[PDB]
Amino acid sequence: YNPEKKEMIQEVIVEEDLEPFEASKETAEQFKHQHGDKVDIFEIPETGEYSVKLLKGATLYIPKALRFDRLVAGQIPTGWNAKTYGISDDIISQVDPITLFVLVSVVEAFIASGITDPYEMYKYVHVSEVGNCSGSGMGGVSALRGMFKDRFKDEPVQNDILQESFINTMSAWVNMLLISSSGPIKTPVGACAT
Amino acid sequence: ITLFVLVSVVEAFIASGITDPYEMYKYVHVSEVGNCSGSGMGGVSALRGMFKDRFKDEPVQNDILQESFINTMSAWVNMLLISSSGPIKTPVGACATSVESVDIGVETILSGKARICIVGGYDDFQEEGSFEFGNMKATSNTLEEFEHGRTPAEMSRPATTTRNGFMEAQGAGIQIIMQADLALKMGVPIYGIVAMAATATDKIGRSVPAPGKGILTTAREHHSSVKYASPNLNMKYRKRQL
Amino acid sequence: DALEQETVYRKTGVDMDNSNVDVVTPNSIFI
Amino acid sequence: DKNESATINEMMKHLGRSEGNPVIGVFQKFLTGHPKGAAGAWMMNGALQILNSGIIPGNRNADNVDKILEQFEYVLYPSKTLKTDGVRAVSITSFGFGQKGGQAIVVHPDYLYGAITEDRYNEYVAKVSAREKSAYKFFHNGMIY
Amino acid sequence: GVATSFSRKKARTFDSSWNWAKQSLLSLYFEIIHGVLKNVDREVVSEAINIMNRSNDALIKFMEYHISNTDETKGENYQLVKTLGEQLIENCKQVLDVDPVYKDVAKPTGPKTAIDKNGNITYSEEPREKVRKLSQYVQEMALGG
Amino acid sequence: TLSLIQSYSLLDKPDEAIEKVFNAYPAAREQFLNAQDIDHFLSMCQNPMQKPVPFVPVLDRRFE
Amino acid sequence: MDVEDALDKDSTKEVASLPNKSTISKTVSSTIPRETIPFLHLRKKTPAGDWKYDRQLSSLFLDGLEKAAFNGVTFKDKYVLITGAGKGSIGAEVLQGLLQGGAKVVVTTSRFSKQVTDYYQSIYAKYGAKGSTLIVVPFNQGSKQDVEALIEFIYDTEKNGGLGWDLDAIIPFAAIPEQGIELEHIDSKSEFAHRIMLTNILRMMGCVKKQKSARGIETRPAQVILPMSPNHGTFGGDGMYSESKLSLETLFNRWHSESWANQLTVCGAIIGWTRGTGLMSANNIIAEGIEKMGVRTFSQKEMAFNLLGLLTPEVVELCQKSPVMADLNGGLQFVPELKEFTAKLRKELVETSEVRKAVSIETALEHKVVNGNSADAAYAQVEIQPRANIQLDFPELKPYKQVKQIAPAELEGLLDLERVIVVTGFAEVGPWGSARTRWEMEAFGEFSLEGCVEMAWIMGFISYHNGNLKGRPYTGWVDSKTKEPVDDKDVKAKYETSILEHSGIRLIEPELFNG
Amino acid sequence: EQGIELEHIDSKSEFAHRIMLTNILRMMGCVKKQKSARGIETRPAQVILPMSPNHGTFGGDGMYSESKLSLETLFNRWHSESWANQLTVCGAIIGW
Repeated sequence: YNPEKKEMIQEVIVEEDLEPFEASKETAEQFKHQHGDKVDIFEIPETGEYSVKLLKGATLYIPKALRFDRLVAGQIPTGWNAKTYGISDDIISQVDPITLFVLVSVVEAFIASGITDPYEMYKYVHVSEVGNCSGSGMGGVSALRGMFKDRFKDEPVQNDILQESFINTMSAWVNMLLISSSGPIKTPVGACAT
Repeated sequence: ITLFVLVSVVEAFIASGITDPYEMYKYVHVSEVGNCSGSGMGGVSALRGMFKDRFKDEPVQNDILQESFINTMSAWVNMLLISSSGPIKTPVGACATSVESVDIGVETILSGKARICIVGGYDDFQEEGSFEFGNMKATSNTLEEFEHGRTPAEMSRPATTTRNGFMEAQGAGIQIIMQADLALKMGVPIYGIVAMAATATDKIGRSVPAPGKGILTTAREHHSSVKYASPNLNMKYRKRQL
Repeated sequence: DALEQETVYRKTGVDMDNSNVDVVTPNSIFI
Repeated sequence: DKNESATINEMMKHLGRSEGNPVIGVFQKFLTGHPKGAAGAWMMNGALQILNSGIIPGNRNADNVDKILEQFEYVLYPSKTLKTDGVRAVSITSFGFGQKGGQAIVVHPDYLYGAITEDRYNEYVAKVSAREKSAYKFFHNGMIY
Repeated sequence: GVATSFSRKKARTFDSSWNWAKQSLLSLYFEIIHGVLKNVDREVVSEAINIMNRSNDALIKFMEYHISNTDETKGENYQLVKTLGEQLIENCKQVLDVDPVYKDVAKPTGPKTAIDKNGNITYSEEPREKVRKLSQYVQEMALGG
Repeated sequence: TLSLIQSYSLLDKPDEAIEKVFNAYPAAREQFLNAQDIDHFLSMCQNPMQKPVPFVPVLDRRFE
Repeated sequence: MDVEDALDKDSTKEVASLPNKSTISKTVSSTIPRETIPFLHLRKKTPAGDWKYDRQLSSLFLDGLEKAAFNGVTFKDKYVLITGAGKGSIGAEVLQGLLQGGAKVVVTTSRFSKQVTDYYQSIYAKYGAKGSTLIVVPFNQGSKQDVEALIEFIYDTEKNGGLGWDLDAIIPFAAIPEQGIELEHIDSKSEFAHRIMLTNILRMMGCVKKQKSARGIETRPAQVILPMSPNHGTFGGDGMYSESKLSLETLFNRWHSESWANQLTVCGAIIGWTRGTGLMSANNIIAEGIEKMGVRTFSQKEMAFNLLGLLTPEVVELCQKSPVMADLNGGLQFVPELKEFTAKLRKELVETSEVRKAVSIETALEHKVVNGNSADAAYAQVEIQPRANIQLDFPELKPYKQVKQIAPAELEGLLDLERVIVVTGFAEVGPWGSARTRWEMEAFGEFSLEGCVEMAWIMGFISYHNGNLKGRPYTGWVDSKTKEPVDDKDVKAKYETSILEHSGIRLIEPELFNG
Repeated sequence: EQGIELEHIDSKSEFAHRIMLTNILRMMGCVKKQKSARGIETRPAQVILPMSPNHGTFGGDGMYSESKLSLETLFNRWHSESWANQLTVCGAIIGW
């Protein structure tokens, strides 16, 4: 994301028939179901790939670039990585980096509390008496880019991206990796006063 | 999504016999009326605005972001009907939102920070939702259901041998909760008593949507020393002590 | 207004299951 | 449905329910689907209406119960609506994505009125009567206009 | 006519008899309580047979709780359901570890074609002479005519 | 069901005619007018094939 | 003795004598008078090749049936295929019995839908004993392929997606009606029915034999209950009904002469008169008249019992020695010229009906003219249509003494009422509209007058109108589209159908979610 | 039909049965209509039915017996239907 260079598309109308391009059987049929009369598809006999003649009157999206005006933000310093704190790669790729913020913050807080092993809490306190009342204003923002935008672009996105969009799941990953509590969980939304 | 809530809120006050919500302030100070309603996703159609509809350079209202926020539904309620200055605790509990909402709503009143609380849950159904529920293979696979000769009405079949995936739905539920004392003075209908409301995490897992047995901790009690009856259960005992 | 209301009143004035006919029985055919 | 049946059973077992008194399970989602957010609230609405009627709606979509669920003694799975003489307390249990357990207990409202006097109750009744007529007017008014 | 209808996947199965026993017992239980089904009815015989067929230990336990915890004093109907109940228990205790049974206990009826004063044709199934139980059916079949 | 006022001649003993209706429908004694029936009551006051109403039912434009 | 019951005076004491086994010393076989043939009887083949009444066989049969009425019959570990067991059929009444005795049964339907699913669901929920199971499959008797696949689907292992069963009984009752089709009018319908009523049944018996011979199962034959007619073309207009039902009698000879005697047995059921449901299904009117010739007609439940009689372990043994023909006909053999006598009993009822009708017509007109429109137009009462009084369903508040019985008395002034949480008001917006509407659908499964009206109002089908409606001042409901007046009576007929389609769980309608 | 028992009943069997029963009925069907058309009520054609006495005594004959037994219905339908004036039945039980 370069705020001087914002990807956006316009709905336009094809004036004159395009030149054919190659695509898989599955892919071609997806075009045909969309455009119907305004596209033709043909088996290329040798390969088994399909030609796509997009025709006059078809609908296209052409990228363009908005010049936006808010160029500055308070940003977590360059080279910050969940790797350096001790989070493993299997966890990073699966999860919205918003959670990575929390996990590090949680661990360091227990260190600031002098609690090295969170299980130490259960020497004094029953499993049902450990709560996580952390919350967000928007939550899994990067997961939503998955859902609404990245799916629409048919880019490869992880199936369970929806669960990372949920606000409470950050608190869950905390309990799912560190805490093992069976105590309460009350996840508030307060956009600014969360 | 808010339209769902507003109607639900009004009809609830009608079910409470409160026609003018200002009537509440005959009995109760402005700072003692809470809204602990919440959602799992919230302004889903606003997000279609943000991520998709902007990207397509379709005309979208500037402030679409504020409708994306979960708490703002509860805000519009207070901004159109209530005029309270009392607490507002908006929970996320994706599926168990409403229960969490009730728990908090109670806890707001047990402090005495509120005397009356608006409570319940709401969520909408949209394009990207169903697809992602589809990709988590959580909803009922309709094509497989048609292959099994099933009809729409019988596609949601809990505790069934042939159960496979849920049926996604839209809508909103609102309840109104009060101090019994206040309820009796106001002469409002009383539908029941909220005895207990609690929430419960589970354990170390590596699967998010997998449900756990955590909530058993509503039923925790010790049993090494159960030979003789406890007087603490006996109302006779408790009464005399009062 | 009464002239308008009077005006507008004058522009109105195979089943192989034996559920229907029980033909396992000799009597159900027509007999 | 396996997990939820299991946890309620273990609650009933640990607390020493009399052998042969199962809790009766209503599955509202069969008719209403999963309003994922509003799940508990509809179940809440349902539970209340069950208390003030003594009526238990069965799961009409339950053609056949999973053989697995036989092992849970203390749980009952109705199909048709059961018209009873009264219901005392209703358990509400919702299970959320990302380990979100929740249980609500809702109790028949007449249990409240026991704890006050004849006078305050008779005072209450007269004002609820006053609510009811006023409420009926405004609703049907607001409906038709 | 000769078109394919059968597929494997459309096959609905029904096996959860253990669950229906409690429900059908519970339905019957409240039907007596509201005075829908009385002593005299043939329904209360036929329904019993189905419950006796579906007898296992759990089903006794279920019946033992709900019958032994009625108050006879509140209504005439509550006395009746206890008396029926206690008896219904004792039967199910014997039929345990015994093969279930096809017994038909339906009133044997004959045809009656009635023509009224206005010449309207009415058909109704009417109780016959001397044949009020399938005991007396088999004799009649044997004795010919 | 069928009417309890078969002919309007039964109204000639009006006290007994009222009681007969409100014994079959006790709810009607303990409930405000439905707004539907309010408007129907006011529309029947304007019925011209009828000696005009000897009271004022409502304050509106038509009060004069 | 004639056994004394407690039935229709005190059914608490005939609930007491259900487990009690009754042992009777004098069998009903000795009750059979000589020179007289019983109504129900078996038949034995003569060297000539015809089927005479046999004393000995029938005796054994009726004894089993006597024992069925008292102690009853078990169907535990009996695997049954049955066809043509639709709603209000003998098949369905037989099905009821099988489940009641704890049989494991595959039922075959034609009109596989929701309504039919729920019906068979209802049956297993009422009659299904311990160890009993019921399977419903959609099925076409007409199709070869369906027959071969179905039999494979029963006998194939659970691990390859089958049942892994082995059938003990086949009841191929499925067939279709042929009315007003004489010899000349025989066509498509006739041949197709015959394919159902003979060929595929043979192929079905074909299929089961092969699948049993495959697994080397030589000692577990399935009993085929053949629906026989005694009236082999005595009636006419039945098309190829008779031909089908007579051709089945070949099985009584092929069982001896072919190599499938160890895998199947034949039990031919000559079915007599069975009265259907309790309405004027065209033949029930004359039943009475037929019984006055010393004939006996059967109820559905009675005929079912008779057919369930053919699955008693005694007659099971007979099938496994000799073919068994079962004359379950109440002596319709012995009434001569059965077609002519039928039509005479129709006539004398129609005649008597017509004369008393035409008299009733004239005595209306010859009373009309005398009294004009003064004692025939002043006889009409005034009927009242109900309208929607939607209630808010506020909790009924009992008097104080009817609260103090419920709560224990010690509770008075015990609780802090500032620390008790109480639900005061609740509502929802759902696929079933408001909390009220949802509840009715949840609990009752059908809307009240109040339900429909509310739903129609919500769904923008009706809206209230006050003022000038086409000149005439109107007060009441109005169709939101046509601006036509509507009354609350009509709402059910006009809208409910449209409401149930576009409410609750249904196909996604793109209008509600922006295309 | 040779060496075709119950299990081996298929295409051949059904087709033969269509020849040996159905079409013969339809043939008797056809002649009735064409005679009733021209108002010929007094000139019946005599149908000589080939009968077998060995109705499945032998086996391996497939749907032979079923065909030959089904023809015996005509001896009852002649009484009970309206084609007695256009056809007559003469069942020939043929020996060796």
